[PDB]
Amino acid sequence: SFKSRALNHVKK
Amino acid sequence: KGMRELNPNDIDKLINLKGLVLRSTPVIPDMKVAFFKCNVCDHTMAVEIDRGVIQEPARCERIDCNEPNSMSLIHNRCSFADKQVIKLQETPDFVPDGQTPHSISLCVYDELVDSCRAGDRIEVTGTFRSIPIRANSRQRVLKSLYKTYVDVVHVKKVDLAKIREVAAREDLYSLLARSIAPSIYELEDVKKGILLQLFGGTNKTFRYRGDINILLCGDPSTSKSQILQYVHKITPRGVYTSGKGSSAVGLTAYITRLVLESGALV
Ligand SMILES: [Zn+2]
Repeated sequence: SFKSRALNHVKK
Repeated sequence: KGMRELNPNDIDKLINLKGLVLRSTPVIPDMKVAFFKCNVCDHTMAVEIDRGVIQEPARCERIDCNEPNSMSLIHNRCSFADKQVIKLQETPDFVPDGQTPHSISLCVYDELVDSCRAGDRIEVTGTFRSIPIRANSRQRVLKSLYKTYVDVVHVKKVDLAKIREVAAREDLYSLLARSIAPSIYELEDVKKGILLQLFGGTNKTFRYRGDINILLCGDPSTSKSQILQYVHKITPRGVYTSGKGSSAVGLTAYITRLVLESGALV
């Protein structure tokens, strides 16, 4: 697995 | 005080200048409040411009987002003041006889934009200012002597009862005709004709127009030149010229550098 982060639009 | 007399003690004082406007820029938008938007969360914040510097937020304001480097500038949602630069030439009244006139660039803002136009002789009251200028745009490095300009805060250039009473007179035609040039000995039908030319006819929509046109001939060494000068002084927006050549003013419209110039007739 690759070190990564989920960036989310619903908190706009 | 003279434009030629300014010196570095003035560099923050409120001064007064007189001179001639050569030209002005179009209005230059000057940013007063930057408008930033977050790329991730679309939150927006306004930042006042301080001393000409954008105080960019390094991280998004919202603590529930707080992403770094994610704010971006939305140029056409910023708030802009109006700036204009005007070039003011030293008036020939003040110059020493053996050298060129100086000039000073002046910055003028908001509703003081377009207070004057090319050819206007004016006064200005303004703070004398100076700022450094760069050696090259890709570097911070500044030249060791500053541009000077004046940052202006004020600018200035350089009835019916009697009308109806006089309009009742019977001798009015002769009275007004003699009054156009009473220094000139009697040529009274010429004076009457030129008065009627000053009044003029009427226009109509459909072209037929209100212009009246007059010519004086006969011997050269006589009052006709003075007569032209007097009507020129009387008329609100007329001109004086002669039939050929151009001492930087000529009769016909003319294409030159590319620009169209309007002649004395126009
Ligand atoms: Zn954000």
